[PDB]
Amino acid sequence: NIVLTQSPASLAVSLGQRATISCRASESVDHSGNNFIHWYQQKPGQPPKLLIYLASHLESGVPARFSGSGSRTDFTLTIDPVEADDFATYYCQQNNEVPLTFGAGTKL
Amino acid sequence: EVQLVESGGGLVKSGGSLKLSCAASGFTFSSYAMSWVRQTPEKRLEWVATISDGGRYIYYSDNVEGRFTISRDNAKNNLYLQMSHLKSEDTAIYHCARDSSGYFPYFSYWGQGTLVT
Amino acid sequence: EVQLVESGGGLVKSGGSLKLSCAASGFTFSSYAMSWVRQTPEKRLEWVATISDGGRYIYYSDNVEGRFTISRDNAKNNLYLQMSHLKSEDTAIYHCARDSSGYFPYFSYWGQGTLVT
Amino acid sequence: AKLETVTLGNIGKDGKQTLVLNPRGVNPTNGVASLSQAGAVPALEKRVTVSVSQPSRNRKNYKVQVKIQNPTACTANGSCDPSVTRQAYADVTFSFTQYSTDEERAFVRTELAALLASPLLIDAIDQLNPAY
Amino acid sequence: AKLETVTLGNIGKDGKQTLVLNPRGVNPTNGVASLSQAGAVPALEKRVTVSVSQPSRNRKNYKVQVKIQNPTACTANGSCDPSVTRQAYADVTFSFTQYSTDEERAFVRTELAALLASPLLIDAIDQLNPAY
Amino acid sequence: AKLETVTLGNIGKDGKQTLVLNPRGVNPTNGVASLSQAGAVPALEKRVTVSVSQPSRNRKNYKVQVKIQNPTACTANGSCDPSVTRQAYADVTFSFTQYSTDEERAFVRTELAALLASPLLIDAIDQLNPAY
Amino acid sequence: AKLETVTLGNIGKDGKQTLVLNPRGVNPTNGVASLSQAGAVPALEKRVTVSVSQPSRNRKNYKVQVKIQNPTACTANGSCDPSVTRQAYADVTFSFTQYSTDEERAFVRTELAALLASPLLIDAIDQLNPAY
Amino acid sequence: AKLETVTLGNIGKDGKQTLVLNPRGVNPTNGVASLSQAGAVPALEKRVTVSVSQPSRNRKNYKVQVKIQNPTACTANGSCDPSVTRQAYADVTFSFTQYSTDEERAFVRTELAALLASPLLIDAIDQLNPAY
Amino acid sequence: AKLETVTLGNIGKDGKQTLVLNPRGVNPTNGVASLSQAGAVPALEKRVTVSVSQPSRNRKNYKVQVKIQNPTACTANGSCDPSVTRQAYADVTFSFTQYSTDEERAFVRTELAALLASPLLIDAIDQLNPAY
Repeated sequence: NIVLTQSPASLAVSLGQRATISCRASESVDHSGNNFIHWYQQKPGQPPKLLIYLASHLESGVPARFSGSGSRTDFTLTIDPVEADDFATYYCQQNNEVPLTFGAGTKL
Repeated sequence: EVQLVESGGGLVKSGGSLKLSCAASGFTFSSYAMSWVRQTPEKRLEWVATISDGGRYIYYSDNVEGRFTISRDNAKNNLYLQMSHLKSEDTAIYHCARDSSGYFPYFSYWGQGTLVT
Repeated sequence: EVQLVESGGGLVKSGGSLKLSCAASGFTFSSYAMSWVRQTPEKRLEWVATISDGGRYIYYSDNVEGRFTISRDNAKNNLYLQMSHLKSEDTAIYHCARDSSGYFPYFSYWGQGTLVT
Repeated sequence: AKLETVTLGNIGKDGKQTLVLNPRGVNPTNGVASLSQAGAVPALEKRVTVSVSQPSRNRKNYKVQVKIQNPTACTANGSCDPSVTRQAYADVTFSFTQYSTDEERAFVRTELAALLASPLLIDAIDQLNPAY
Repeated sequence: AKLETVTLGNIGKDGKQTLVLNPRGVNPTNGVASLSQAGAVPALEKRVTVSVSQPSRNRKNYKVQVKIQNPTACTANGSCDPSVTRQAYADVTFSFTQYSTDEERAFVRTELAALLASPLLIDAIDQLNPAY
Repeated sequence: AKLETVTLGNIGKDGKQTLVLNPRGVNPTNGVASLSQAGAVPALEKRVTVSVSQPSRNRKNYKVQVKIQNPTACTANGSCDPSVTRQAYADVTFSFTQYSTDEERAFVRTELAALLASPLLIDAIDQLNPAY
Repeated sequence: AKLETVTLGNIGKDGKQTLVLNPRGVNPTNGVASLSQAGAVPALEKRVTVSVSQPSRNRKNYKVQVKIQNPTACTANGSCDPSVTRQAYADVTFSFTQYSTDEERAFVRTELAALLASPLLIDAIDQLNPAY
Repeated sequence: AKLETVTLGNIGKDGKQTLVLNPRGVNPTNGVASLSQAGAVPALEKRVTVSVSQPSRNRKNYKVQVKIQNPTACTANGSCDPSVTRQAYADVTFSFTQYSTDEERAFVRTELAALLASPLLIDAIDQLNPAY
Repeated sequence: AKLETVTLGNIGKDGKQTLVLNPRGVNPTNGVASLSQAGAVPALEKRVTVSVSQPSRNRKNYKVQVKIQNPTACTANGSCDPSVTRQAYADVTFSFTQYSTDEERAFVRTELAALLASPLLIDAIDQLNPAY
């Protein structure tokens, strides 16, 4: 299993400041030139939605204030100023291997 | 629109059996791979199983493999999950996901889920 | 020729109000950005405010922003500066400058100025 | 990208106006995306088109081409429906070869967007004076 | 207006680059103003031309026309001085009639400056994707 | 808009049947955009096409056209292939002018869509009774 | 059936308007049965006609035809009478064979009546966007 | 390589079928290897051909070309031997120049084998829906 | 289906390489979908196209057609930016009739995916040896 470990457990910002969150991979995830780490958002009464696939590509429903980067161990997500809808939980998953281990998730 | 309406659930004691389903309307169901994704009441997401296009290639997880089976019906657009032996840890919501175009999935669309105990 | 003939000025006690102007003849006034530049009696030059082409984008300095406004009239070729609260430090000459073609100005042409106290 | 609605802000000479634009679908004959003003009758509204071309056996390079038009309505006496009096046009066309990078093409787009607000091109366009 | 240095700021895909254009006189043969960069070799310069044409006895419309030429340079094997490999052009033509007021001409100028910074046009020019 | 999968619900005589239509591309010559039902043996599928005149500047009449055709299969003896006994057509054609507004067009559409649920036309089509 | 007064409800763009149609007799030559709205100045009325082929023994094709036309009034200056600026037409024509059944005819009617409430055709008619 | 027998496993939509193929010898006219189904009469069996070309004075590059066909048998009444109703074809053709390496040619073969199992090309081939 | 990223895995002569294809829209002029890689320069991208054509009044058959283009790049002496030296194409055309069921179409898709991984075809494409 490639265990993904969230570096925070919970976080809190205001409506103006930026917000960072990192996942730490057990092994290398970048396979050939592309890294298989995905980002999710779960409001507490809803199923999760997909935000960032392949660690840098925004899904078509995302309002484009999200971003991501990383290489083989550590992958971040930065939110230039946080709005009202952005207060939720954030999971990260792993796509390189068969068992498909997920993250623990943080809160806001 | 892509919609996945699940069914099943309920209060079942240990050692029993179940069958879930998934409505899967809004797209060509017999082209995409499918998945079951669970969410514990401790609020962590875990993976259960994937089934391929025609139902040929099937991948289970470790805590699922000995006692669950997954199947699909491409003419009735359903996506099943037969359960057995219910060893007191699987009390999740059991979301029904739609797999991405690819070699291992990253779960583009989702569903409401059905509470099991 | 580019000419900027100012008006206003005089002896006004603190807490009052004023309005300056700028004649601005010799060129198409409604194409260029404009500025007010002050010069203290201690002989140092300071910046007050800029106003854009159509009067849309306006930049003030720190010691000006709370109490002054800047405006322009592209049909009468004037360039105003409304003053308020006159906190005993602004006793300058208040030159009227013509901004350069660019993104932040470097004050190509100038004017005589009006003594204020 | 996707043909969505387009809200153009800080438009006009004073810079306080808006111009909202709903998509009108691409054209299968030419591949030209089209937009039009939000709320107006057809053939009395402001139009924006855009079309991207690929290389072929004729041309060895790409070609992006924007083309906007906007009429003027004169409600004459003795008629319920307005007529058009005159059009005003602006058709940009870009040309980039197949080895041009992303920051070379974005340099042209942003130079042109920053040049249209300069006193060389203010006074050339809305005043019709040449540059001496 | 009058030819002076048009120093353009906030250029680029990121938005931190600037470009200064030094004037190179007006051609009397066709009435085309000229701005250029500060290079020594004339084939490595980024130049901008702009010209507005009066209505003659054939065309009947005013016509502002702005061109932009950006070359890129690189040296090859066995060569010392840099040559010119690519050309990224731009070509904007405006067209107005005799009875158009100046607010109609300033609407088209500020509309085109606002379309070039919209996510429909920064995807067709930077990424070369038709609007679909 | 852009073609997507259309799920028509509560359609039929009793009103408890569905019809899932997938897109089938735009015909490039005339612009007719097709939809079709996912049914095997593509000789017999529910087929719906839609055709709208393109927005031009000098177009006088805008014209929407919708066609529906539904075949019925017949496994004839001595043949491995089902054949088409008969069709069931439908031909809706709108017609507007270039000064028509959005509410004048939306009134005709919701009127035709409410006549087809009225008991005059569920009896003039289903039972073939002429109104007298 | 027999013609009666038809009250179409929740018709319109917003869906909160009515259209009360009174019968206007059968045309004896071709069999077309008319409906019309009670509005004064009968040059400008909402008019709906319906036409069904007569049941004969040796008829091969049954054909239903519905027409809608809506005029818009214009009180022109210098005239005591309003005039008709423009029309808004609709032409629905069905076509069946003599071996077709009731559910095959009722499926086409409820399909066309459910396409006109679908967002493909509330956007292909109200906004005049061709599907692509 | 060598024309041996070929057992294709996990074939079909469900992926449980097999298709065994015996060699039928190369052709001295064209140099085309041929295969056919194990146990069927001639002209009622599934065929697979493959042929590799070298450079010449005409073409400067290599050319591999696979071409499969497979009929459908309809045993009509009153006849002992089946007829063919329809064929289905698939002819791949690769093109590699003379300086292409081994891992460039194997990248094309394995990309195409992995692409035919993707939901873009599942739904394009066995369902005949285009990609929107 | 719908254009999304088709990330293909287990590619290569060894079988450890992956390739992600990002969608680049559908061409309305001929109905050709497009996938491409994530390069900046458009001439260094690995692109895949796919299109299925309806039977017109001339061809009578459905025709799925998939193309694959892989360029390789290298810089030369006295040159800075990489150019394009080789092209490794691929061209698969399917052909079916109107009466073919979907299991016949899915047999040909999974047969071709199984021939490309067989030791008769990985020797004619990787090593360029005719089957002898």
